[PDB]
Amino acid sequence: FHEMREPRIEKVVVHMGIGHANAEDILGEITGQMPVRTKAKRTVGEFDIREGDPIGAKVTLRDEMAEEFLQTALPLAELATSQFDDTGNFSFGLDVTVNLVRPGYRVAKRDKASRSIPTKHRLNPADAVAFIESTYDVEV
Amino acid sequence: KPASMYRDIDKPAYTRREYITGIPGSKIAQHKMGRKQKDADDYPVQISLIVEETVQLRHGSLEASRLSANRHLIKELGEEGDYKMTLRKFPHQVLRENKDGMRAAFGKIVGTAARVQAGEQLFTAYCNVEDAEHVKEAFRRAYNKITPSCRIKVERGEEL
Amino acid sequence: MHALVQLRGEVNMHTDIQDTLEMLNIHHVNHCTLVPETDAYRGMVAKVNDFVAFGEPSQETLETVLATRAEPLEGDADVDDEWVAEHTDYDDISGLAFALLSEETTLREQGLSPTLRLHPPRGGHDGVKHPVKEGGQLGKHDTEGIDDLLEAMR
Amino acid sequence: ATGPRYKVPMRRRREARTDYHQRLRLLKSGKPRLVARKSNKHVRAQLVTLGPNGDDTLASAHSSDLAEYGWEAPTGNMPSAYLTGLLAGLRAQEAGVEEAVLDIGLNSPTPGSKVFAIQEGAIDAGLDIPHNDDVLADWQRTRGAHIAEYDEQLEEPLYSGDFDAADLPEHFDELRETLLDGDIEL
Amino acid sequence: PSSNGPLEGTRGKLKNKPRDRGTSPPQRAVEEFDDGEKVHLKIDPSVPNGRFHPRFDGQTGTVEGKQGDAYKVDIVDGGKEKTIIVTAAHLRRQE
RNA sequence: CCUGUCAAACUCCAAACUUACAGACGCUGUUUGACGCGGGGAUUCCGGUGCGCGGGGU
RNA sequence: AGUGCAAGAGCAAAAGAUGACUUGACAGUGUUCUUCCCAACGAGGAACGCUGACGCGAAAGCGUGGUCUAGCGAACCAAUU
RNA sequence: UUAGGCGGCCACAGCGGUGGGGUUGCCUCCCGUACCCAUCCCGAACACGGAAGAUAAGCCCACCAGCGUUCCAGGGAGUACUGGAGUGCGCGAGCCUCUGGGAAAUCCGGUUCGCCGCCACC
Ligand SMILES: [Cl-]
Ligand SMILES: [Cl-]
Ligand SMILES: [Mg+2]
Ligand SMILES: [Mg+2]
Ligand SMILES: [Mg+2]
Ligand SMILES: [Mg+2]
Ligand SMILES: [Mg+2]
Ligand SMILES: [Mg+2]
Ligand SMILES: [Mg+2]
Ligand SMILES: [Mg+2]
Ligand code: NA
Ligand code: NA
Ligand code: NA
Ligand code: NA
Ligand code: NA
Ligand SMILES: [Sr+2]
Ligand SMILES: [Sr+2]
Ligand SMILES: [Sr+2]
Ligand SMILES: [Sr+2]
Ligand SMILES: [Sr+2]
Ligand SMILES: [Sr+2]
Ligand SMILES: [Sr+2]
Ligand SMILES: [Sr+2]
Repeated sequence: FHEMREPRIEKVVVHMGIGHANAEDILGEITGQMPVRTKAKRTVGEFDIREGDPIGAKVTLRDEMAEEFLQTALPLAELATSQFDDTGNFSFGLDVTVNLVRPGYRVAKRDKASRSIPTKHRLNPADAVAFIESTYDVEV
Repeated sequence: KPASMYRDIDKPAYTRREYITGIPGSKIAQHKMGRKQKDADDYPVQISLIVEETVQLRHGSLEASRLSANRHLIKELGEEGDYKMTLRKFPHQVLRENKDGMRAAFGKIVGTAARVQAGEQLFTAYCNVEDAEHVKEAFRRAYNKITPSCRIKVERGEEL
Repeated sequence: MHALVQLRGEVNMHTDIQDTLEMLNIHHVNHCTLVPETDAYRGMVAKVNDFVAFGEPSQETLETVLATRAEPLEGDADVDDEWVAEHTDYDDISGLAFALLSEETTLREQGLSPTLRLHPPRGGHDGVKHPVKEGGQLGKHDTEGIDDLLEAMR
Repeated sequence: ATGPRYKVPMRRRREARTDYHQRLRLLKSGKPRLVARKSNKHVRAQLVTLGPNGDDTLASAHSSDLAEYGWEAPTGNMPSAYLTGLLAGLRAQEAGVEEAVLDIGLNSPTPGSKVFAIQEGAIDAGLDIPHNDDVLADWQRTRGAHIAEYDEQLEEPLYSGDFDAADLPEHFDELRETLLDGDIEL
Repeated sequence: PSSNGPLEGTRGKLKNKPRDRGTSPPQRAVEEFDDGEKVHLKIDPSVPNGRFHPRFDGQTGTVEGKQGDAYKVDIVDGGKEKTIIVTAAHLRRQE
C-alpha cells in the first residue's frame, strides 16, 4: 500500500528567464545534460516585438541527473512553507523547480487511454514537505 | 409631444442598444421609494396600482406619475415615514420620430417607454393599516398621469 | 356515421375548404352526404365545420330522407323499398339505412348517388352565422338536432 | 457537466481509445480494418468490418493463443507480434477475407515497430494490405535477432523463467514454418 | 433579402444545437445507399464538404446512382425535377 | 444571498402552422385519355379592396 | 482563443499552434446545383466526377487555393501560348 | 468480458463521491535502455526489452443524487399562443364565443451514476 503511494521525483526544471543566450553554458555544466532555448508570445513594450525569439533556457532533469543535482542544489536554498505548490511541488531561486508525484503518474502522461490522476492520489503539500524533509534537510 | 403618438403597441420591440444609438436618458429618478432598507413582508398592507389596458408609458409620464404619488406619501407620512413604494417597470422600448416627406422616413430616436400589459402592477406600495388611505390617494393621483384607467387593488389587507 | 349538409355557399369560401366539400361529393347548398366516422373522414368534416351542419341521424329520420331524396347513380327513379330490393343487397329502405349507419356499405357502393339533394328547411334553420351552442345551425349537432334539420329538409 | 450548453465528447473520445478523425479516413477505403493493438505483455490482431450496431470481427488472433502451436517464449516482442499477425491473417483468409487496411489506433507509425510487424505477418498470410516495405523492420529483427544479441551481453540471463540461456530466434522459424503449413487447426 | 448568396438566411438551418457541436460520428458519413432508396436531405453543420444548396434542406429524394463517393439524388423542386450531388453525411434513410 | 425589469438583428425551451416523401381513405383518369410531352396563337408585366400577419409613418 | 477582412455560421488527438517537407493556386474534360426558388436566361460561382501528371503520408487518405457564403466582365480588335 | 480488443447511440453515458478486486491468468501501474525508434533538453513521452514488486492510480465490479442531463406522474394549464368560423362586444388599441391544436418558466414526487452490438477469454 505504502510503496505504490510513496512520492518520487518526476522532474527538476532549471530555468533562466533572461529576456534576450550566453547563459546556456552554465546550465550545461551545473546540470549535466544539454539545455533548450525558450521563446515567447505576444508583443511587449519592453523591446519584445519579435514574437518567436530566444529569451531564456531550461533543462528537465530526470532520475539520477535529477537527484545528483538536488543533492548539491537543495543545500543552496532555504525552503519555506509557502514555497510549496498545491500539487506538492516547490520552486526556489536562476529558478529550480521540482515536480513531485506518486508511482502511477504515467496514466496521465501516456497517449493510449490516458486519464487524469484522482484528487486522492494527487500529492499534498504536507506529504511533499515530509518526503523531501525526510532526505537531508529542514522545512518551514 | 402627445402620448397619442406612442401609447399603443403597434411597432416591433425596439430595445437592442447594440444597434440603436443616441437614446435619451431616463427621467425616472427612482424605482425604490420610502424605506428601501426594510422588507415588503415586514408590512401588513400591500397595495398596487394595476393598469387596465395594454399600453406604452413614456418615461415622462412614468416620472410625473411616480412623482405625484411619492410626493403625496412624503407629505402625509413624512420624508422618512414607515412605507415603501415600488415602480416595477423600466422604459425599455426606444421611440422614434420622423422629424424629406415620407422619403427616408425612419425616424430619429426621441425617447423611451415601458410596455405594460393589462392587469399588470405598475406600482406597489407597502404600508401599515393606518397609512392605507394615503397610499390609495397617492395612487389616485398617479393614475391621473398615465394613459390607461387603473385599479387600486389591495393584495394584503383584511383590515376593513 | 354522420350526415353532412352544406348550409353556406361557395362564394368567399376558402378553396381548400370548398375542395373538401367536393371530395365529400357535395357541390351545392342543401346537398347532403353520409360520411363514416374514420380518422380520415373526421379531419375533413372538421375543416368544413363552419359551412356545414352534421351529426348522426336516427334510423327513422335516415329512412324518411332516403325514401324522399335518394337517387340512383343515374336517372329520376324513386328509391323505394321495391327499388332497394331489386338493385341493392338489402330487402328494403330500412335494411339499407341500417347498414349505412353501421357503416357496412355506402350509397355509391349500392348504385345510389352519394348525395342526398335536400329541400330548403321548412320553417327555416337557426342561422348560418352561429354554431349550435350559440343558437345557430352550424357545426356538430345532437342526434335529435340533426333529425330536426333533415326532417325539416324532407 | 457544467450546464445544458456543455458539450461532452463521444464516449470513445473521453476514454481516449478511438481517434475518430483517423477512423473516418480509414473507413473510406471500404476494405476491412486490420486492427493492430498492443499490451505490455501481449499483442492482438483483429480483422474488423463495419456493422449496423457496431463493428464486426471476422477473424482475430492474440499472442496468448500463439503458444497453442508451440510457443514457449514471451509474448510482447517482435517475433511474437509478427506471428500473431500471420495467425490472424491466416484465419482471415479462411473466413473469405482477401484485403484490408492497417489500423494502428493510438500507436505511433514508428519504422520497424510491432504494429508494422503485425502488418507484415498478415500480408505474408496472403492478405492484400496497402503497405510500405522500407517502414517494416529488417527480417532478422522480426525473427528476434536483436534480443539474442542482447542476451549475448549476458553475465545475467535476460529471461527469468527458463525458456533458454542465449534465446532462440530459431524458434520463430519453427513456429512460422508450422503456421504456413497447410494442415494446422486454425 | 438584402443579398442573394447561397447562405442567405441560413443562420438557423446551418447551425448545430450546442450539444450537437463538434465533429460528427463517421458511421453516417460512410453509410451506403442503394438506387431507388428514399433519403432525407439535411446538411450536417459540422460537416463542410459534400453539401447541397441549403434551399433543399428537408427534401426527401431518391438515390439514383453515385458520382465518386457522393450520391446523385433526384428531387422535385416545386414542379421542376433536379438531380442533387450529395455525400452520405447529409443523408438519412426514410422510415 | 436577497430584490426590480427587458430583446427585430438573445435562446436552456417551444407551439399553432407551413413544408418533402410514402401509405390509406377520398376525389379523379383509362370511348369525357387524366399525369406528361411537342408545336401554333395570345393577352399581360399602371391594379384595387376585405381579412390575417406584417415593416415604415403622429 | 485562433482561424487575413462584414456578418452569420464551422472547427479541439482540428479546420487552431508549432515544426518540417512541398507547389493540387497543376493540365485536359465533364456531371450537378447556383446565378434565375417555383420557371426560361449569359458571364461568374460552387459541389461532385473522370483522364493525365504530381506532393505528402506507413497507409487508408488528403490536395481541383485560403473552413463556408463577397473580391467580378460579352462581341469586335490587339498582344500572348 | 475474475479486470480484454473494435465499436454503435454520443451526458439516461457529465461533475462529484463511497466501498470491493487480482501467485505462474488479464489490463495496468511497474523494471529497464543492446537494439528498431525517440526527445529543437530530458527511455518523461514515443519506441523497443522485460517481470522484482503492487492492486495505491488507471481499469473492471457494486453503490450514493449534491450539481448537470434524459424520461415519467401530478400542479401550473387546457393557462400563454394558435389554424378555421362569426351582422358577438369595444370609440378605439383590443376582446369574446364556437371549432381544431396547444406550450414555457416553475413546484412536487419518481427516473437517470449508461444502454446495446461483434470478437476474444475459466
Ligand atoms: Cl494499442
Ligand atoms: Cl444542390
Ligand atoms: Mg342523377
Ligand atoms: Mg316562410
Ligand atoms: Mg336567421
Ligand atoms: Mg430567422
Ligand atoms: Mg468596342
Ligand atoms: Mg496581351
Ligand atoms: Mg482500491
Ligand atoms: Mg364595432
Ligand atoms: Na429629399
Ligand atoms: Na456534430
Ligand atoms: Na455557369
Ligand atoms: Na529554436
Ligand atoms: Na487499484
Ligand atoms: Sr405600425
Ligand atoms: Sr417635393
Ligand atoms: Sr388615466
Ligand atoms: Sr411561412
Ligand atoms: Sr475548402
Ligand atoms: Sr522507466
Ligand atoms: Sr366605430
Ligand atoms: Sr388534446
